[PDB]
Amino acid sequence: VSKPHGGKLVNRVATEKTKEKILEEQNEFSKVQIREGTAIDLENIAHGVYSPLTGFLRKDEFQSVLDNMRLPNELPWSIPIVLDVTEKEKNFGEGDVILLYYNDTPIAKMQVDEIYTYDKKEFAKKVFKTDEEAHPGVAKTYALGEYLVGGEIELLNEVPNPFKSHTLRPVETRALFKEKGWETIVAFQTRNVPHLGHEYLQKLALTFVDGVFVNPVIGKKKKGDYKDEVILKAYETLFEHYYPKDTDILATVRYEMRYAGPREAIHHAIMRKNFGCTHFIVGRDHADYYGPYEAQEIFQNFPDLEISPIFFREFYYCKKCNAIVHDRICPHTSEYREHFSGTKIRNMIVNGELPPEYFMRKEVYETIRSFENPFVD
Amino acid sequence: SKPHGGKLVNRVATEKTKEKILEEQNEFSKVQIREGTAIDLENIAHGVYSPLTGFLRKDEFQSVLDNMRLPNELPWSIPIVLDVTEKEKNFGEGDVILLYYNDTPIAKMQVDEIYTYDKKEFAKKVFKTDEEAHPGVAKTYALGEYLVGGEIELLNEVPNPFKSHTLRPVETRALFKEKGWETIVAFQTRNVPHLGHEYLQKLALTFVDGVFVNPVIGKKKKGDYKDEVILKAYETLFEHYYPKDTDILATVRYEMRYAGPREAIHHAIMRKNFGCTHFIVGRDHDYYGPYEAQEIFQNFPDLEISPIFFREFYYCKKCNAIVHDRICPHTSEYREHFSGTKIRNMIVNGELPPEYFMRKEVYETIRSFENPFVDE
Ligand SMILES: [Ca+2]
Ligand SMILES: [Ca+2]
Ligand SMILES: [Ca+2]
Ligand SMILES: [Zn+2]
Ligand SMILES: [Zn+2]
Repeated sequence: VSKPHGGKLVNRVATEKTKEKILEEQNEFSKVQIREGTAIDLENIAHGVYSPLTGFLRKDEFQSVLDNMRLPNELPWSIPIVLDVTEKEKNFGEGDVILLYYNDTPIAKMQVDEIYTYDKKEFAKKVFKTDEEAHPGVAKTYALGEYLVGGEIELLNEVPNPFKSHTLRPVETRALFKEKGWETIVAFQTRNVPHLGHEYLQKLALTFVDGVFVNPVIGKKKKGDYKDEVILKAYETLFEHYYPKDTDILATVRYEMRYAGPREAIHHAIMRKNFGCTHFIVGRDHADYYGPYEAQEIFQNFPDLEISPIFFREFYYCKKCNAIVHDRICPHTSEYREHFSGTKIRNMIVNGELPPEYFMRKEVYETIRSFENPFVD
Repeated sequence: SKPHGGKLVNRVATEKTKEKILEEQNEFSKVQIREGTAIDLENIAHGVYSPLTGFLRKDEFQSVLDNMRLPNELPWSIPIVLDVTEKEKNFGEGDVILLYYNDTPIAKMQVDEIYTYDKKEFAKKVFKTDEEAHPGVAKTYALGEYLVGGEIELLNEVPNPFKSHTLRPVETRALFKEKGWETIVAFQTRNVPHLGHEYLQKLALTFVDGVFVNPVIGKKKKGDYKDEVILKAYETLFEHYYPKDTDILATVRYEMRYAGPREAIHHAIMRKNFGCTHFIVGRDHDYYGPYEAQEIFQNFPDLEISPIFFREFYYCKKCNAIVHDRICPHTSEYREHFSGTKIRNMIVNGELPPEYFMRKEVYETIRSFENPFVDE
């Protein structure tokens, strides 16, 4: 079985009685405006996706994840979940109860345990292994406010979720896995439609794992990216036409990527552990500044993670062997070899090209096409 | 990587020894042997049957029957014996005799003992049945009433059209070492490669250094591939689809007994002597179960060659790949199971095998032969 990171699955969803009280006096508490990513962090805290966390890191915890990728008690935790405010936005003090607003929506109530300062260069360097402003995460770290705020939270509202019905929470996914008699579950994280390489990895894992938990991540989109609804419906087509039934589950999680590379891959595994997964597929270049095998290399420092990473050797499609192969068993030259790249396959479709069937399933392509505009913007 | 019994046997007579024995064949009694026995003689003499240096005596014959092991407990499952009738027994114990295939002296033999046997016990213990319809049972009954044990010395081989491909254990071992191979997996066959065969061999290559493909030359039936077709088809396959220094091809001559699981052990022993560390055991290796050939290896933990059993696989015409039921949901019409007999029948009937059954270049190589098949 998979135990929740830290021992118990966290739940911070405020009770209807607690929600009514706080919202009856919104204007008496200090209101702090948060970004959407922080609003998503809050729902991940409240539904146990971030177990054991019950709020935003305090100073001791924050410095510990920076220096060691572990909490003070040595439990693995690699991605700082913090709340920042500028001098002018700090309309509260330690010991105060504050309300975090996304736009005009009260997202959560927070008990301010501690207000502290930090070194943005140290923050940037230890998390992303670089302090170059060109790095997106470094830039977002420098834009942070001067003060971080720690303390336990309680969720009052979620950001509107067009895909609520797919957004199963850890308590539901765990009950579902057991519902299906799965003892081992392998997680596959993605932000793209499935191509044949992704199907190969998932079915490879099925030969020593009971089921696959495909977990599309809902986050900020870039122009040219597949619409989440396209990704969802594409996978539903893939399973119906190519997967045995009761061998896969599709559920979505919301999460704003930090692009901290190998340090973020550990965070990804922790999230999937809490969803109930015992294994986690780690692809190359997970989360320009990080090497392809860096995200696999870091797991050697966490033998106490209690979620088994799965590393796959390099494979490609050969147009002479007519099969997914690897260099050991294929003598064919570069023209015959087709390496899988979701980005290149995505660019074919944007450019009016048909992906060959060794890149994408016929029915998957026709589902993507069934959309007037599959991509954002 | 060590020969069964400890050391590689060699019973090939030196040319000075051979000549002196052939200068006056007059002195020795002549005994006419069947071709299959002549094949057994060259397998003895080139170490394919190590530790055996000749035909088994009584104590060894009975032990193989009862325990599938020699008196010293070394695994040996197939008796290698020489049979003569009362009329053919123009010799006694202690005599030196000459074994002849037609007018060719195949070997010189020192007779240790002449003993009798129970043909029904023989047939039953080896083949698990005494049904005369069983080919091996009938050939056991046609054996002469006397078996003859003793060490042999080979003087000639029956003509071999495939001599150049019939590398002996001492040269295969030197070749495995020359290619830096530490582990070697044997794949025995009597058919052309289809994509299932290639799948298995390349699967093994992911955890062994190289593959030793070993076509077995024996009696043919009407409709069988000619052995030169099989060989040329494999050299076409390797050249077009295998990396260099991952495959070796060599032939061994051997007449099947059809003893099922008991012969699979004997097959693995032969490949051990050739230098292999692993041995692929195909299903149904008539009267025996498909997994029995795999079940028997449990009783031989000391065999020192590792059997390799593979899970069921087939080609799916919707997945467009070799898969297995665990990962494929599609119904029977999309599933193509690999049968060497079905694929061979197609070619005999003038049909083109789909490329998911047989490589394009392999089929073209088979086509290059005007009469690829054996005719009665
Ligand atoms: Ca700042
Ligand atoms: Ca005697
Ligand atoms: Ca008889
Ligand atoms: Zn190839
Ligand atoms: Zn299929």
